[PDB]
Amino acid sequence: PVNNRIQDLTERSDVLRGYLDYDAKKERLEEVNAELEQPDVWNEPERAQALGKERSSLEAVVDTLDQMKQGLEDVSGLLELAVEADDEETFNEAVAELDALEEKLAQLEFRRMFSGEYDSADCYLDIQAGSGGTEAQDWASMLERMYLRWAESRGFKTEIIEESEGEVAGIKSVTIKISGDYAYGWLRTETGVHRLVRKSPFDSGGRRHTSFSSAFVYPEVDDDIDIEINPADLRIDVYRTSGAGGQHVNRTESAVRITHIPTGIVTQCQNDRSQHKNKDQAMKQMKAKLYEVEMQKKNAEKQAMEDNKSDIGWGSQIRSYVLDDSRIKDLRTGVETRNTQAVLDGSLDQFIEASLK
Amino acid sequence: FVGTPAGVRAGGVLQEIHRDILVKVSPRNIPEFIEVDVSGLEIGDSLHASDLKLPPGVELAVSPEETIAAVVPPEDVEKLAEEAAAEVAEPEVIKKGK
Amino acid sequence: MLMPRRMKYRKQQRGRLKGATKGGDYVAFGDYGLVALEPAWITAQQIEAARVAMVRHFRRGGKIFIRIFPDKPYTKKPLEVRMGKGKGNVEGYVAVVKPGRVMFEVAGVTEEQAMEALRIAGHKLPIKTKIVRRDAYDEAQ
RNA sequence: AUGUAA
RNA sequence: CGCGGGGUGGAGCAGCCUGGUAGCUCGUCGGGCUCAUAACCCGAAGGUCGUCGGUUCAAAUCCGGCCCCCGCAACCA
RNA sequence: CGCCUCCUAAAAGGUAACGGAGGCGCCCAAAGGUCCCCUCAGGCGGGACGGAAAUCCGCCGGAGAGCGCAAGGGUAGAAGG
Ligand SMILES: [Mg+2]
Ligand SMILES: [Mg+2]
Ligand SMILES: [Mg+2]
Ligand SMILES: [Mg+2]
Ligand SMILES: [Mg+2]
Ligand SMILES: [Mg+2]
Ligand SMILES: [Mg+2]
Ligand SMILES: [Mg+2]
Ligand SMILES: [Mg+2]
Ligand SMILES: [Mg+2]
Ligand SMILES: [Mg+2]
Ligand SMILES: [Mg+2]
Ligand SMILES: [Mg+2]
Ligand SMILES: [Mg+2]
Ligand SMILES: [Mg+2]
Ligand SMILES: [Mg+2]
Ligand SMILES: [Mg+2]
Ligand SMILES: [Mg+2]
Ligand SMILES: [Mg+2]
Ligand SMILES: [Mg+2]
Ligand SMILES: [Mg+2]
Ligand SMILES: [Mg+2]
Ligand SMILES: [Mg+2]
Ligand SMILES: [Mg+2]
Ligand SMILES: [Mg+2]
Repeated sequence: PVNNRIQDLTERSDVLRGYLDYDAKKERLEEVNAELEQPDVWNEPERAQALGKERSSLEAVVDTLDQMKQGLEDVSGLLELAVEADDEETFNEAVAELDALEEKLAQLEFRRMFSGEYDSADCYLDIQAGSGGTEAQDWASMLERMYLRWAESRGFKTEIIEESEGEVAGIKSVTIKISGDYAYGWLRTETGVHRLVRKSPFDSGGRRHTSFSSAFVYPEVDDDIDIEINPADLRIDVYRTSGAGGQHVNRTESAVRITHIPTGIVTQCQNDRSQHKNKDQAMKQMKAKLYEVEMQKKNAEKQAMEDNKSDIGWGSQIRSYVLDDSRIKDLRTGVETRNTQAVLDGSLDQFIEASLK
Repeated sequence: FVGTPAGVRAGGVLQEIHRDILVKVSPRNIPEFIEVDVSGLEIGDSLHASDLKLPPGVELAVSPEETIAAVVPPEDVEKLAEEAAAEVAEPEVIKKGK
Repeated sequence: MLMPRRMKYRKQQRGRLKGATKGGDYVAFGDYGLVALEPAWITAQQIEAARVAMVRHFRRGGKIFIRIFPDKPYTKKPLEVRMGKGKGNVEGYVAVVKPGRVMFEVAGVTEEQAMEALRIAGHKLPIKTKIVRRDAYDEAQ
C-alpha cells in the first residue's frame, strides 16, 4: 500500500501548487532576489525587512514544493530497487525519508489553518431556522444532527448550549460548543445558509419544496467583563453642594465630580452630607458609565455580526443539498458529491478541506 | 558535600540542612570532615545521616532519620503571575461557645 | 499574599515594640540574610514586595527563605467615622519585627546576587536593614 | 385550536 | 459593622421560628389520542438548600463570619 | 440597660471605654443523701451482617474524656460510670 501512500502525497502537493499559485510565487520570489542583491539595498532598513522576510516567506513555499516534486520521484525508484533484490534495508530507508516529506507537506498545508489569528479556540456553532417554515425547522434539525456526527468523527466535544425546538416539529435554533483542537479552523468554512430541496413531508399535496437554514461559527474569547481603572487618568473635582443644608453646606465642599480624562465621561454626586460618602457614590456611578460604554462597543460589534451575516433567505446559499436527484453542490468551490445521505451522516471533509482555500 | 548534584545541573539548588553533624568521639580522634556524596541527588531527593559513612572510631549521636541535605526546585519568575492572581480564602475564626 | 489560614481571635490589642528580637537572630538556612535594624509592623504587602523583588532579580535559580510571618491582624475604622462604636475592621496582617531579627535568607546564589537581591528587598521595607553572611557564630547557635 | 413555503 | 427581610430541582414558590419527612405549580424525559401539532390522558426523572467555617448523636432548620438581593433610614446647622 | 465566665487588669484585692469574646432569666423526684463497686478520651491490631464511627477481644494511655447547658477554675487517691 506504500505506492498508494505516495500517490496521495502527489495529489496533496498539486492542490498545494494550485491555490498557492506555484507560478505567481516562483515569479514573485525572483523579483525579491533581484532587489536584495545590490549592496545599496540598506538605504531605508524598513523596506529590507518586508523583502528579506518575504523572500523567506516565499522560499518556505516555492522551495518546499520543489523538494516535494523531486523528493517523491526519488522514492518511486527506491521502492522497486528493494523488491527485485530482496534488500530489506533499502525499503526501510525509502519510507523513513518519505514520512519526513509527508510532514514537510502537512506543515505547508497549515497555510490553510494559519489564516485566522487564533484558529484553535473551542468555537461555537449556531444553526437557525428561517425560510421554508416547518419544513426548514425540520431541515435545521437535520443540519443540526449532521454537524454532531461530524464532531463525533474528528474528535471534539458536543455540548449543546441553547436550543429552541420548532412549534410543529423540528428545531428553530441550536448552539453547540465544539471544544477541540483546531476547532474553529475546521468549522469556520461552514458559515453560510445551507439550502435543502426535496419533497416536504409537511405539504398537504406532497410537493417539491425548498427550505433554508443557516450555520454561523465564531471562535471562543472569554468573559472580558470589567476593565481596570487607575486614578492616574481620573480627575476628581470638588466643590460645594447646592441647595438646602445651612452653614454646613455653605463652607463645605461636599459635592464631588469625577471626570475620566481619556473617555471624557463626567459624573457627579451630592446626595449625602459627606464629601466621601458622595465620592463613594461617584466612583460607583462612574464604574457604571464605563461599564455602559465598554458594553456599547461590544453591542456595536454584535450588530456588526447581524448586519454582515444574513439572511437565511432565497438568493443566499453557499451549498445546496437536493435530495430529489441525489446531489449536494457546494456552489462556492464547488464539489458535486452524489452521496446525499452520506453527507447528512457527517462526511463534510469532502467540503471542509476543499473549501479552506 | 562532595560532588556536584545532578539536580543542580538541571536547575536546582542544594539545600544543606546540616552543615555539621553530632558525633561521639575521643579527642585523640577528632576528624576534620565527613565527606558526603551529593552528586547522586536529583531535584526532589534527599540524604539522611544514615547515608553518612562514619570514619573509624566515630559514632553517630543523632537519629539516622535526621535528614542532612536536599535538592530543591529553584525560584522562578515564570511562577510569579500565578502567585499574584492566587486568591485566598479569608481566615477562619475557630468557633467558641455554643 | 501571606495571612493566617485560621485563628482563635479576629482582633488583637496593639501592644509594644520594646526590646531586641526574642529570637530568630541568627542565620539558620541560607548563606546570606537581611536583618532588621529597627522595630516595626511589617505588612504582608511589604513582605511580598520584598519577596517578588528577589525572585525577579535571581530571575531563575536560588532559594528564598522568609523567616517572618504576618499573624497580627491590623485594624482600621471605616473612613470619616467618629470615635467610639467599637473596634475598627480588620484590614490586613502584619509581622512584628524588632532589631536583630533575620527576616529573609537566600542560598543557591552567588555573593554578588545575594548582596544585590537583599539590597533591593530592603528598599521595599519601612525600616533600616543590614545584609549579613552565615557565620561560625550562627552555626554555633 | 391549528397545518406556512413550487 | 445603619436597622430587617431574604437566597431551596430548569422557572416561580412552600417547608425554618417547635432540629431527623425536602413538598406544590409549570417545565422536562418516555408512552398514548391525531394525517400532524397544540390541548388532554398514563408514567417517570430531577434539588452542594448561596458559601466558609461547628454546635448537636443529627442542621434546609439553631448560632456567627463573608458574598450578592429587596425594603426602610441618612435628620438639626 | 440586670446576672455569670474570660481577657483588657500592670503576678494581692479592686480598677474604665458605644474596648475584645461568649453565655443566663433554666433544669434534675434524680442529675439529690449515704454505702459498695468500677475508671476514661484516643491510637494500633483482630473480629458475621458492620461502615471513619454500633458491640467484642487484645495491647498501648495520668487524663487530652466525663462532670445537664457559656467560660474559667477544679477533678480519676472522683466531683465521672
Ligand atoms: Mg426560537
Ligand atoms: Mg402522506
Ligand atoms: Mg433643613
Ligand atoms: Mg464644614
Ligand atoms: Mg531563636
Ligand atoms: Mg502602618
Ligand atoms: Mg472606638
Ligand atoms: Mg528600607
Ligand atoms: Mg533555639
Ligand atoms: Mg400560529
Ligand atoms: Mg434533613
Ligand atoms: Mg410527549
Ligand atoms: Mg449563615
Ligand atoms: Mg441601674
Ligand atoms: Mg485564662
Ligand atoms: Mg489582679
Ligand atoms: Mg477607680
Ligand atoms: Mg446576649
Ligand atoms: Mg426535679
Ligand atoms: Mg451533676
Ligand atoms: Mg444513689
Ligand atoms: Mg477496631
Ligand atoms: Mg467496623
Ligand atoms: Mg468497628
Ligand atoms: Mg477535660
